[PDB]
Amino acid sequence: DKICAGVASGKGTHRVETITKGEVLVTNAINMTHTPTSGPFGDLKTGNVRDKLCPTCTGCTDMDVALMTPTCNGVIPEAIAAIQHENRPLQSKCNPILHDLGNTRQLPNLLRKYKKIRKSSGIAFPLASYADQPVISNPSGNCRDGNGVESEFGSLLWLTGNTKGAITGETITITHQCNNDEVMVLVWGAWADLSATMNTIYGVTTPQTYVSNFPSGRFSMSPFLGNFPALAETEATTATGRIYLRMEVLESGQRGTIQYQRGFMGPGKFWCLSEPIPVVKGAVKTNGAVSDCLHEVYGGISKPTPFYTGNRGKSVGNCPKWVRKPLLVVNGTKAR
Amino acid sequence: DKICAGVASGKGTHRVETITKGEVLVTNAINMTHTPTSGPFGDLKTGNVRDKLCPTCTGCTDMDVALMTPTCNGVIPEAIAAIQHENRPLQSKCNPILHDLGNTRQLPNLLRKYKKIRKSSGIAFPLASYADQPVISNPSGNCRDGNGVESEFGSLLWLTGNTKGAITGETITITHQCNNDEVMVLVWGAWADLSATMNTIYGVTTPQTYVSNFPSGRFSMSPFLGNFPALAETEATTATGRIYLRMEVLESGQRGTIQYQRGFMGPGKFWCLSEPIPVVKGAVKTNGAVSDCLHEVYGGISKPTPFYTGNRGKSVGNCPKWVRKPLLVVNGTKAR
Amino acid sequence: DKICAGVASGKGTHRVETITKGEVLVTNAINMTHTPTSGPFGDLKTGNVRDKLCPTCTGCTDMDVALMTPTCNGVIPEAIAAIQHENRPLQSKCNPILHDLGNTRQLPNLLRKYKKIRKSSGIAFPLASYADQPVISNPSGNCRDGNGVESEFGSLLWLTGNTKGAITGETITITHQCNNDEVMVLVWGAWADLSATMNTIYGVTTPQTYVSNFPSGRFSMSPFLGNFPALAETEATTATGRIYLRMEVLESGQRGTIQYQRGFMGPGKFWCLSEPIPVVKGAVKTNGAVSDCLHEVYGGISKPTPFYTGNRGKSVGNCPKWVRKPLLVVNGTKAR
Amino acid sequence: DGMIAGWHGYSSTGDHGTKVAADLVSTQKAMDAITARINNMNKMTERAFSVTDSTMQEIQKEIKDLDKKIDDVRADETAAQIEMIVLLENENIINAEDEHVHALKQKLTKMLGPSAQDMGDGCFIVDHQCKEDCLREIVSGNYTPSKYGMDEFKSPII
Amino acid sequence: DGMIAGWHGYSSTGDHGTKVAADLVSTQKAMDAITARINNMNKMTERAFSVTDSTMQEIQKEIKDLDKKIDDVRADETAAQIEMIVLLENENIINAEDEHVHALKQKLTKMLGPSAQDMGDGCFIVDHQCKEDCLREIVSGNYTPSKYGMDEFKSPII
Amino acid sequence: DGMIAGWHGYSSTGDHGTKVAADLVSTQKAMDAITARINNMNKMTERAFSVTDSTMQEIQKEIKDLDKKIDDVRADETAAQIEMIVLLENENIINAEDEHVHALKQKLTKMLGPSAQDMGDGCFIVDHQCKEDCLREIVSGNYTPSKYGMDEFKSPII
Ligand SMILES: *[C@@H]1O[C@H](CO)[C@@H](O[C@@H]2O[C@H](CO)[C@@H](O)[C@H](O)[C@H]2NC(C)=O)[C@H](O)[C@H]1NC(C)=O
Ligand SMILES: *[C@@H]1O[C@H](CO)[C@@H](O[C@@H]2O[C@H](CO)[C@@H](O)[C@H](O)[C@H]2NC(C)=O)[C@H](O)[C@H]1NC(C)=O
Ligand SMILES: *[C@@H]1O[C@H](CO)[C@@H](O[C@@H]2O[C@H](CO)[C@@H](O)[C@H](O)[C@H]2NC(C)=O)[C@H](O)[C@H]1NC(C)=O
Ligand SMILES: *[C@@H]1O[C@H](CO)[C@@H](O[C@@H]2O[C@H](CO)[C@@H](O)[C@H](O)[C@H]2NC(C)=O)[C@H](O)[C@H]1NC(C)=O
Ligand SMILES: *[C@@H]1O[C@H](CO)[C@@H](O[C@@H]2O[C@H](CO)[C@@H](O)[C@H](O)[C@H]2NC(C)=O)[C@H](O)[C@H]1NC(C)=O
Ligand SMILES: *[C@@H]1O[C@H](CO)[C@@H](O[C@@H]2O[C@H](CO)[C@@H](O)[C@H](O)[C@H]2NC(C)=O)[C@H](O)[C@H]1NC(C)=O
Repeated sequence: DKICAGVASGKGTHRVETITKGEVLVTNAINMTHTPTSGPFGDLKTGNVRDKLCPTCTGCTDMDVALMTPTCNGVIPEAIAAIQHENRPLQSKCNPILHDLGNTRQLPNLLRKYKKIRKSSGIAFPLASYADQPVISNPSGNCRDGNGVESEFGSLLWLTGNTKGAITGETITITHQCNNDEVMVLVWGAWADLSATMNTIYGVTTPQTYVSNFPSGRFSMSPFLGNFPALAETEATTATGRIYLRMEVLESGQRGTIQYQRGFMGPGKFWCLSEPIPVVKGAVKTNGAVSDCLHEVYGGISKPTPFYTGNRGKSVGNCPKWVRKPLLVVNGTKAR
Repeated sequence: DKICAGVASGKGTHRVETITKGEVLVTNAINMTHTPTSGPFGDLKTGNVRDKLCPTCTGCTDMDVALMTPTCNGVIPEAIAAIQHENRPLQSKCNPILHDLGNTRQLPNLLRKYKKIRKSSGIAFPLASYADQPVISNPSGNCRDGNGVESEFGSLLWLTGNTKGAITGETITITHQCNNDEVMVLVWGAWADLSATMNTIYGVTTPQTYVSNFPSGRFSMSPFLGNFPALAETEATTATGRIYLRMEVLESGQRGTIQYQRGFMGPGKFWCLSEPIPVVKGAVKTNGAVSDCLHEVYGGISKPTPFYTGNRGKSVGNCPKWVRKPLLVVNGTKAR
Repeated sequence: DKICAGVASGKGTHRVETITKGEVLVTNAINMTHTPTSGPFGDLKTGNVRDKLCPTCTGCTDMDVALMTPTCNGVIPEAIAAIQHENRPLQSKCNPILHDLGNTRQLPNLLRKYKKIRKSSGIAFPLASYADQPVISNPSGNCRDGNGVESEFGSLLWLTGNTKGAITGETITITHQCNNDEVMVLVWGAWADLSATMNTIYGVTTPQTYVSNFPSGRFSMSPFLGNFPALAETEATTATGRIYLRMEVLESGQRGTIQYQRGFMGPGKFWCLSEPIPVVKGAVKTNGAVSDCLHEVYGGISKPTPFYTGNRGKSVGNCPKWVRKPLLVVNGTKAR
Repeated sequence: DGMIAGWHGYSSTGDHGTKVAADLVSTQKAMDAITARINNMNKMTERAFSVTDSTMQEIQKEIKDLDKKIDDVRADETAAQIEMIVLLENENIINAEDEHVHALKQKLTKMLGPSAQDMGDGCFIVDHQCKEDCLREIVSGNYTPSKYGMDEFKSPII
Repeated sequence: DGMIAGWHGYSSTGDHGTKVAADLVSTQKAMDAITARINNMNKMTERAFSVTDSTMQEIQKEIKDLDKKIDDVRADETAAQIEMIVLLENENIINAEDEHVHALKQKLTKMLGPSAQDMGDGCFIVDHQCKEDCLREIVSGNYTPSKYGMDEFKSPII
Repeated sequence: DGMIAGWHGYSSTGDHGTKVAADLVSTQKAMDAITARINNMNKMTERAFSVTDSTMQEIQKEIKDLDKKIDDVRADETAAQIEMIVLLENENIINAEDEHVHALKQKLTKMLGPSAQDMGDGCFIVDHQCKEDCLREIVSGNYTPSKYGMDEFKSPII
């Protein structure tokens, strides 16, 4: 008889592209690509996605948490990823701050990009070290804390001393005060008010000059006195003045200098930020949603195959990689 | 008899490097690399290379088109690539602008990097919304339009109001006003003149303060009054004053703030720029030249092989890739 | 008899990971990874590692060499790599400079990143071209040169003219003055002093405005007069005033503008920097140490294998590449 | 040849028509090799090892553009590498079919004895009827030529 | 062996000296495989898929330097990958020579019948004269041992 | 089979027990191929060709972070590529073992003459005693069947 060894035929079902054989007809193939289906945003199975900076402190926004508002001083959970749900985070508590006239509008979008966000006890530059010796931090009156008691921003000190009148200017140096693997985030600024009010509080009627020099470069402002933008993003119904803020970032071994005239509001406390985490833009989380991957175009998605054919975007977690075309893998014999 | 199967010998002509066989002598090989030969700059077969921003509007430079000069308001063709033929594009029409005292010298080199350059009808910030209510845009007298009639920059409004004298300062907010996939490009500035002339026009004799805050950061200027650089880049023979400009760029969802005292010249119109395109440095196009690829070192080049061995640089189109050494591919049997 | 061809067995000693065979037990294998052992910093066998900018000029720091101090004008050797041993290089000679109130603190860390550091003879902007015609460069008195003779910074000219009193401001344009492949590094600044002293020297009592516009962007300062930081980083025991400096960098074809009022200290000389070299952070070199590679975590290291399994960091020279896991390569038959 | 159950197998064509049996060990081996190849393609989606500080949005456009460029270059190079690896793995999987048939040929070469005629196509001629039982013994590796009256290999003792 | 026309072929060496004929189908197969391999190297010059906003020149030096660094890293990694694919493809092309000769050997193994002596080098000894006509029949696949008085394989019918 | 000295070799098992000899030429070939494969892995650490201006430290954090990101992406992609080349080279080295044994089989196929029985496993039966001297002649390529009273291949002359 005739005894043969070989492989069996069958009908072709898939065509596979090869290096030298062209499109080979095969009896079966595995589809390595899928088209993602949009889902809700949620967690990633492997850990917490930050979403809101302080989810257990109601009545506050992320801008209010980042500014250490008297009533927004809660607990910030650790997260493995975060979602940027606000492109212009807004303030709702305390004295009005002109966040669109500086670089502090994105502060909540800086804190969220790290796994551990820690409030560091202690003033970045102590009150006892200021040139006009008996410096005090004044309560605002538009920052009530819990019981209706006038308070102040945890991160920002409205400073006054023993004298009034124009000065040459004072210089302070702020050094890094976090651990070796932490980045320090400072907030400082200036009080702007009507010239009558600036004279009453500080003894000056003209704009004052503020300068800073940090690794990010030199910053200088001379806030105009009066004709302020309409009051917004505050618990105050009447403010008269406005706060101008500057956000500063220092890493280990770094220093910065702040030259300031009258009206200066100093750092009161600072954030220490540890391990960086991935951040995507998107909607807030759906309560109870869990997925393998957060994509910017698709919300939570699954990874049924290692690759996908759809819209490209950033992604965090156990995500498929983008390819341009469907990819098939031989899982059978070559077709007859 | 003896019947053999095999391959035939021949004389070796090439040696090919292999992973484990060393340099194997073969009877033929394909040279996968070539040395490019410099050619003229031209189009890329697949579409228009922008070169000049407005090739059908004679007598104007790219800076005059970008500033929407009264006589330079032509049609901008779409392009798939562009050539940066000017490192410091110059102005030749209208009132003198101190382009080297700001970031507006490269404006023509920003517009050209996008496929579609569109003039957006409408003032970026309407005249009716300025604080000194009856604001008008004055003709320059050094911007004649066609018939000798005094005119103004399409992108820049020389604004005056109902009063004269020093002011505290005014604040305006400019929002994105293009489509979701377009980037908006603004031009704004300040008029500087002799203190006698600044007093005559605006009621002020000292430098005025201008501030802006856009995603690009904070900008501040206090133009000096008098002792101007020698008159250049203008159709004016006598100007007395000078214009200080700032270029601002906004993407979808972004805002910027402009704080301004007297002498402010406001946005009058803006550019909307759509799909980005590759840009290379090089000479203007040769009339009638067509190539497969525009290289920075070599002008238009062909792609006779997929790889080249020559000077590295940027390239646009159906270009060969740079390799370090000649690469040969076996196209024959092993030599005897 | 039975004559067989094959391979011989032996005991397995290593297991190698494969694409489809799993972990195959083999009789021998080559370990492609090693754990680096920290060594001293030193040279790289192939050439000089710069370390100190001017190793043959004792008594000077790298900041004094970079500032062209009268007694620090030595020879800078060429190097193939450099080590950043100072994160805040300090000055020890000449008039005090407020290096932490500008961008000049890192000047020595810019010069070292190029293979050839050349002092360019000639003033970047000649004295004869200044608006107040008979401009002279004054000796400091706190910059003694060799014999105790009063001198000046080679790179910085303390300029005075024929008049005193407030001025509108002057404008100068500085063009690139190095070769086509060299980058030019300029130093310019302003003298700040007590208002009585600023009046005595320049005829002014208030802060003066300084502006520059280079490819890096716009810079503006208005130095405060008096209340200076404690005297440091100087050979002076009493200085009264302070120097504010700005570092400017130009490449071929580039220009910059410096607008300046009274108190301006002008460019006196400049650096031309040629071929870039790799730079790592680390300790100064050990005298006589030579290694194949300088790593940021490990000092000089050897390359016994092409790959290493340890802490990742930058490296310069004939370095192994970082991998995540031990890698074995088959160097024997498959185990029985 | 095969798919009684399984891609790989043996057949006997003669006076009794064509009978088929399959070798489920070589078939499983081929499926395991294919699975392992897919399992080595699933690692190209896990090439992010380091986590650096991210660049935030709503900053200077040139910085945003460099961050986007880095992500776009990485994504395009990854997609191109994935496409080339898929093409290479499909070529290797197809070539394995011939490697597996060669192994089956050598199994028959030894089991059928010195008198079987090797036709070069992986088919052998034996002077006996081979009806199902013979294919089961071939698949199981228990075929012995002497059971059917066929010559065996000469022993090494002489 | 070959190049009467074509890289691959057959020869007959005996009482009549050496005669040669070539197989242009296997040769064409080899040429097509080489062309396809080159055609898979031509795709690494088209790996730019996304177009991002470009960074303009005449800007801050550090930004210009990062854009330049991205382009230089991409270009160096691409050149290294191209050099390695050329070395790997040359190795695979050379190995194909032995795969093609093996296929020709098996073609002769079947066509020449059970009485041909397989010398292990792809050469067979047959007890007949093979002068040109026999090589044409071998190349065309029409060789029949009985035409020359040689034994064919035993039929499967018994 | 082998390691009298050397990975690759021949053996003779019969009335005299098992004798072994080794082929140091095929063994050296395998060792050289392994060395060359390693020598093509040592080039993946030398892919930096261009030197650009470096980005200095103590600058704007976003710029420093982009420079760090570029270095971290390059390092992660390089490590992943190194791991895949090691896995692929180990697979190719193991497969070469079978390619080398096949070559040894064909050498025996030719040297032992037409009367040797090919058992399919790379073992041949010869009707003579093969005790050490025969293995030396096989390794050296000087084995001649007529020395032992075995048939040689038929000449091409007829
Ligand atoms: C393999 O998967 C891909 C991706 O899911 C399939 O391609 C998509 O098919 C749907 C129809 O079901 C189309 O609407 C999509 O536009 C396709 N995507 C692309 C990128 O073409 C593909 O058809 C699948 N192939 C097989 C054989 O299952
Ligand atoms: C393959 O092509 C390369 C590139 O064109 C050749 O190398 C160049 O040869 C010219 C001489 O004709 C030299 O002037 C160039 O300097 C060479 N370039 C390099 C990078 O070495 C190479 O000689 C060609 N080889 C063959 C066999 O055709
Ligand atoms: C191959 O080399 C690696 C790297 O040196 C070895 O792995 C290290 O082994 C030491 C113990 O000698 C451990 O302390 C290290 O932590 C190991 N490193 C890692 C990344 O695991 C590995 O053991 C060597 N293997 C062989 C077979 O020699
Ligand atoms: C290739 O196809 C085979 C089917 O012929 C797959 O094997 C089957 O897998 C399912 C699980 O999804 C089992 O329930 C069946 O019993 C399997 N069949 C056999 C005959 O084993 C195989 O998994 C496919 N390959 C891959 C990589 O998925
Ligand atoms: C390898 O060399 C062969 C020649 O032996 C090339 O084939 C020739 O190609 C030209 C076109 O350039 C045709 O006109 C000839 O008729 C072809 N010859 C044969 C015998 O077909 C082949 O193209 C080369 N390979 C590559 C990839 O270029
Ligand atoms: C694989 O192992 C062999 C040993 O079996 C290595 O060969 C030896 O190399 C040393 C040098 O280190 C020589 O002194 C010996 O004489 C060599 N032995 C033989 C039999 O040649 C071989 O070098 C190893 N492979 C690699 C790539 O190093």
